[PDB]
Amino acid sequence: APRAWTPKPSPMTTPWTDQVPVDNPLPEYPRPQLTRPDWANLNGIWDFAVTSANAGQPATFPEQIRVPFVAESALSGIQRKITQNDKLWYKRTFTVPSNWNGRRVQLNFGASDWRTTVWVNGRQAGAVHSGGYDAFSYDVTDLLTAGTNTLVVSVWDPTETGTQAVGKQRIRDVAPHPGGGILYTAASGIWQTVWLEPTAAAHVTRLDLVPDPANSRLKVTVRGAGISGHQARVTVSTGGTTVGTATGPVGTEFTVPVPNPRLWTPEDPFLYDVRADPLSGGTTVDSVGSYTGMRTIALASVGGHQRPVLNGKFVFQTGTLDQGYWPDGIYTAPTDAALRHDLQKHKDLGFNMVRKHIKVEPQRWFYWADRLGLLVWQDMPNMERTPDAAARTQWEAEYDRIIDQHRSSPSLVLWVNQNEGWGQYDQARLADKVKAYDPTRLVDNMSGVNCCGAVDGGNGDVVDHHVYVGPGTTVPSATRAAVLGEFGGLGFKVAGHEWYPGGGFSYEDQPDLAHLNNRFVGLIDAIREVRMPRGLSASVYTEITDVENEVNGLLTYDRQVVKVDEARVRAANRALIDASR
Ligand SMILES: OC[C@@H](O)[C@@H]1NC[C@H](O)[C@H]1O
Ligand SMILES: [Mg+2]
Repeated sequence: APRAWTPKPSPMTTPWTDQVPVDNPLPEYPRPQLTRPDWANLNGIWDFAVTSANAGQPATFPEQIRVPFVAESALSGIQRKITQNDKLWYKRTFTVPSNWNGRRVQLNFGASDWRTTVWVNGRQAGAVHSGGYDAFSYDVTDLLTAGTNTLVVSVWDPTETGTQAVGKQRIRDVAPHPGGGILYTAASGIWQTVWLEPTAAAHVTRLDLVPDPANSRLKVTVRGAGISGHQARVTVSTGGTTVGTATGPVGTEFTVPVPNPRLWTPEDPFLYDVRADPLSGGTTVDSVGSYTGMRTIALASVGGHQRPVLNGKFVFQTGTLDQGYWPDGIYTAPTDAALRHDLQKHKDLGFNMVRKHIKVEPQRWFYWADRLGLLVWQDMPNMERTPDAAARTQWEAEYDRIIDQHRSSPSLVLWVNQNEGWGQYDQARLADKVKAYDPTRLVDNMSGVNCCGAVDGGNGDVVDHHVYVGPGTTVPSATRAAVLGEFGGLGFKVAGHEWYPGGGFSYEDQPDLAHLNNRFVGLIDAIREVRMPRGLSASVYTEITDVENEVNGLLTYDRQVVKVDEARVRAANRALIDASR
């Protein structure tokens, strides 16, 4: 028997640290934009081991871990530093619901950092998966028994010693300490829900729902496994009202009417239900639920300046930098309420945008931005240094998968390919590649071309400066809108709510909360009165929460304290948005 699972005191307590279930944490459906009623959540207490990197499966698993929290986190019950010379081993038993008899069974991982190998009942389930930010799945039907099944997963993660996408993760001793700067605790292992679902053999794996409200229609591509010879019926509805339906070919775009569309905006994030049914004749072979928000994003020349236009109209995108870090969970928010809290706070403070910083969150995060009405800018997580040929192939493969996994999100409107030159290469080529791969989103070739040795490819849709404290003097070009991809960074150490007392740093330390509030609102007023009329179209305020010793959140790292006067910040942001309109 392994050492029984043991909770670990968290470095800071969030409102939800003590709210995490033991046996079924993160219970919510993990893929809310492609749904079926039948599923089973495999989160909870697994047996666990740490071996050397090249070890095979251990004969004994001596410990237990709480999936899906990384080994570095307190919530995992392990809370240990994991190096490139280590490998994580997970094992649990599971039963298949008997009502799934006669269906295929898919085993789904939302994410696992970095290189994951999976065995079901001793048999490798499929190819090793490399990449810490993209979901992956195996068809495990043929490997199952009617009895107790065993699932074993190995996960190797070299963090920054590897050539792979890592973002802010660095190999760090886990106990709070000073002097880590803007890089934080690493995240190794399974960090998003693991689950099972039954499917017909021929089944939908992906929906690409592309709003075309100007043409009162939804562009749909139904994709999947074994269905390429079929038609598909796609229906758009709201409540009990059918809005439109069409039958078209699987794997090729076709349109479904959406007459008199109600548009998705941050102010009114209206969502329509969507159902997709691959058909043989009139026989439904599979059926998935989904949704869409009817919105477009593009560039246009407005009042003499290139501007990003939402549904054909310019609105200023006033956002925060959001790094997705948790003191208790590291990469994984302790509960769904915790995950969405950070986005709710954006809304409370009058922001209409979020830049998710060199991290891709789970699908439920995109669902929350979709529902709450925030524009999303998505960074591709960077590599730690210049890639060699294999590293480039791998990074591009990851990015392709991340793009393909988010095509239907209304919130997502912009891709940030690279950040401040980190691991930079092929700046112009990657901008064109991403735009061609997802032309209904904006593309940012490089964030912070004004600084840091970052090379501007010269293309993509935006010229993106990082200016601290800011807001600087970025102006659009004839071809590109001007954005402030980072600014602000105002620090304040809140006693009782410091990850490491006295450890905090920022781009400008404030002596008290009155100073922080005045200085913050002065930045937003500057943008409203001077920079936006001169061509600035978006700004990203660093940052939504403190992270480790970077104490420039609007919120403390534990989410316990809102440092700013919410009514004042909301009023400044709303004034900016209103003025832009
Ligand atoms: O750590 C957050 C922010 O202050 C950092 N500014 C420079 C980098 O682009 C960002 O990571
Ligand atoms: Mg990692």
